Amino acid sequence: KGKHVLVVYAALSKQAAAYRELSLLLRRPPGREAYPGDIFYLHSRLLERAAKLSDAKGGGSLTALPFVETQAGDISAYIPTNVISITDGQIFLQSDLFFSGVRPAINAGLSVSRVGGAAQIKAMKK
Amino acid sequence: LLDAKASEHAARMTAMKNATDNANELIRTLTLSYNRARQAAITQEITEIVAGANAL
Amino acid sequence: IIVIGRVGLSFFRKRNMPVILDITRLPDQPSFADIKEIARKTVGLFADGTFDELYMY
Repeated sequence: KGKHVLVVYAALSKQAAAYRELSLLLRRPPGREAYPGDIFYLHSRLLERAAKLSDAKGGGSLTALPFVETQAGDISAYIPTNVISITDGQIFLQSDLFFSGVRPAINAGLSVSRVGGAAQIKAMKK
Repeated sequence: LLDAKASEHAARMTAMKNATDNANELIRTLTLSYNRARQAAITQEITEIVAGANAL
Repeated sequence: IIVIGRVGLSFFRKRNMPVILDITRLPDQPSFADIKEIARKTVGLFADGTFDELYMY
């Protein structure tokens, strides 16, 4: 309708685990890490509806900020690789930085953004 | 000067000997962990394959 | 202070001490001929008209 919407997915690993539960119950053949075949399709369907509509459609928008909970800072895990294979960019938080009192425990080193520059006011950009 | 130079060479002797010994000690444990990891990976892969085959 | 070897000299440099004579580069097999220049400096300056006590470490 031309409004502006923001969406925050609090966990996604929980949803992936629930889908695996349901698939194994329905006696579907499993794959990697006992996960069903189409977990990538699940998350692509999830995260591909976030788009900036053109003016011809009404100028709406829908931004999303999914979260992922990692175990002992594992980045190469199956579900994290799957999701960061879909999103435009990742922002990292670090346990040692959080424990040192640094909130937010931002990590500028690994965190990337694919639309940097175009998403800032001119003053901050300069 | 000559005493200092001889003592420097002796210090380098001892330091490098200790370095090599520590390197070998690290190597043995690294190889052990590598073997355990390889065995775990292959056994888990085989279990996954056989379970996927039996599921049908 | 008089130091040979800047690698160890840097400690007293950070300890803001004055360096009088410094020797950094020399062969691994130095000779009396090689040390003769530094010895000549050590008897020219540091001489008894300028300096009376030393402690070598």
